[PDB]
Parts: sequence; C-alpha cells; structure tokens
Amino acid sequence: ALKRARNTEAARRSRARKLQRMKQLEDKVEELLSKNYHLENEVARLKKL
Amino acid sequence: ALKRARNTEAARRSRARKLQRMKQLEDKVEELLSKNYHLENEVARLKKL
DNA sequence: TGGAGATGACGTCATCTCC
DNA sequence: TGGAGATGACGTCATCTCC
Repeated sequence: ALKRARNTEAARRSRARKLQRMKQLEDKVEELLSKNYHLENEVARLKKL
Repeated sequence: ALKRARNTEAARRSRARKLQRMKQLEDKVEELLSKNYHLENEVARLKKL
C-alpha cells in the first residue's frame, strides 16, 4: 500500500534523527566535563593567589 | 518458535536499557550545565576580589 | 567449542500534532 | 476540517560477543 510506503520512510528519517541527537548529546557531556575540569582547576588557582 | 520468543524478550530488555541510558545522559547535561554556571560565576567573583 | 544473549536496523501499527 | 507526517513500542532477522 501507499500510506505504508510513506510511513516506512518517515520511520527511517525519524530513526536517523534520534541517532544524531544521541551523538550530539554524548559529545556535549564530553565537552562540559572538560570545561568543568578547567574551571575547577582555575578556581583552585585563583583561590590560592 | 522458542528462540524467537526469547529474542522478543531480549529485545524488550535491551530497549528498556537504551531508554534509561538516554534519560541518565540528559540529566547529566542538565547537572553539568548548572555546575558550570556556578563555577563561571565563582571565577568572576574571585577574579575581582 | 558451540551456543546464549545483546544489539542495530527494519517495517508495521497506534497514536499525536498541526495546519 | 480532515489529512499529512512524526513518533513510541513492537516483533523479527542479522550479526557480535563471550564463555
């Protein structure tokens, strides 16, 4: 059927978006963990001086 | 068939783990964004004083 | 070992959303 | 509006992994 054919592609596009969103999110946690470390270290330094 | 029955449940358990992992990850980004803000603000303060 | 479970992509159905 | 697309869960098959 036709509605099925269209839905099969809509599902394909939807899955693809969910896979990129996950990766995007995983990268962000990596980015924030590093930014966090530099600030935490920075705080210790300024605290001393 | 039997192997199919088992796989149908293995898939159910697997999906469940992927849903919790996503949520866990989403919470972490929220947590780090806030911790980041407090440190960034903290740095500005110590910088001044 | 061979064999069990885990997991990625698939296509489908049910629903929601949005004009 | 009614109708189009988006999306969550499903069950299946193919493969990987791990003893």
